[PDB]
Amino acid sequence: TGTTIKFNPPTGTDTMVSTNISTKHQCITAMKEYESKSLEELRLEDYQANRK
Amino acid sequence: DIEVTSSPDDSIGCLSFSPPTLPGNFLIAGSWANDVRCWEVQDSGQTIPKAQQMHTGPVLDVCWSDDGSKVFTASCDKTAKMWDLSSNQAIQIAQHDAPVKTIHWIKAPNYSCVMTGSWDKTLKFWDTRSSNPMMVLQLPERCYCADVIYPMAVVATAERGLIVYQLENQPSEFRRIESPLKHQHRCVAIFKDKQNKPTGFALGSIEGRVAIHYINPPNPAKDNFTFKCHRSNSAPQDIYAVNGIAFHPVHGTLATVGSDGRFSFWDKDARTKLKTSEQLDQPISACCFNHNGNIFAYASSYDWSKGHEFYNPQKKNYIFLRNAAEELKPR
Amino acid sequence: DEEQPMEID
Repeated sequence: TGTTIKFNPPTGTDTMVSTNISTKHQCITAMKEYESKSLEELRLEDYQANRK
Repeated sequence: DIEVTSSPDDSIGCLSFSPPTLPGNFLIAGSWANDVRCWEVQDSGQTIPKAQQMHTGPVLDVCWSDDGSKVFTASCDKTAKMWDLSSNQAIQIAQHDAPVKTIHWIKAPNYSCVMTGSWDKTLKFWDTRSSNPMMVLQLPERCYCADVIYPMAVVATAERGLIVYQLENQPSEFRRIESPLKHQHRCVAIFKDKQNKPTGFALGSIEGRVAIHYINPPNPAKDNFTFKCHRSNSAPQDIYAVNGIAFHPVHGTLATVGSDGRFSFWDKDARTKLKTSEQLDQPISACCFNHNGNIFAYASSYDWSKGHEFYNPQKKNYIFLRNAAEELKPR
Repeated sequence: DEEQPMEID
């Protein structure tokens, strides 16, 4: 409940057009711990807990 | 780009211009300071703060009534209000069991109502005068985004839900669609055909990816496609989230705003990237067009994309207006 | 800037 766990951009792989590249994902809900809630949901919880 | 005078004090989440039935142009904005604000936009770009109303929770979506006399609000206080503008009175017309994420006005040839999509996994319809919802529809998850163009409505939910509704006579489900994106749904917008009839929609995820989906294309394997966007780049490519998507009302082309602080214009028929802007000091949260497409508005605010550690309560929240409809003209 | 073709999958 809330963004209590620190942000860590998950890593991945992909191609681009024609080569192979690596990727960092700059969204907190892309991590496993926040994959079940949205950005507005996490933000709303940090507000009600006075964690601004 | 030109700023809007007296912008809200916190992050903006929604924008909405006035209908054509009103003379001139007017802009509505909702912020995480639980406030709703209005600006009269002059032809020269000068913006005049006209009125303001407040919720007890952050406002997540706003829209206008068809005749231009009302403005509807959706807040995290599980309610939704109707705001008569000539009298400057805002009363409650909607109630939910969870924050309200989407709000839309439905002008049918046989009824007219307000639709509310909330995180309580439901979808209610209000007649703006009775405390009971005239119809309640069930969603399999929390509501994340929606859009309404008669006779078609599209709603995206959590767990990558995707449902299309028919609106003739009364709203009901048309089809549940397997999502063409494999990440969290975020924003959606409906586009029309050459005969001005709704035909498909554009879906955006948090993975810098936007999907184009037609309802009944002749060859869906080649007609429906997905394209990358809002990714800043031998070296790793940063993937940012799509926070908003809207179509130009005259040229049929689309714009997109993302957590990368940039906004891009796209053509889905020719499948080409028209423009990409500079990197703003903070992500772009919302955007919309005016009634004739000559004004493109976009708000620069924090989106909680990197968590609470990256929220700076003193960075100024800006709303920008761009008088460029020809950057979206196809060739 | 100038027109570019879409990066489509």
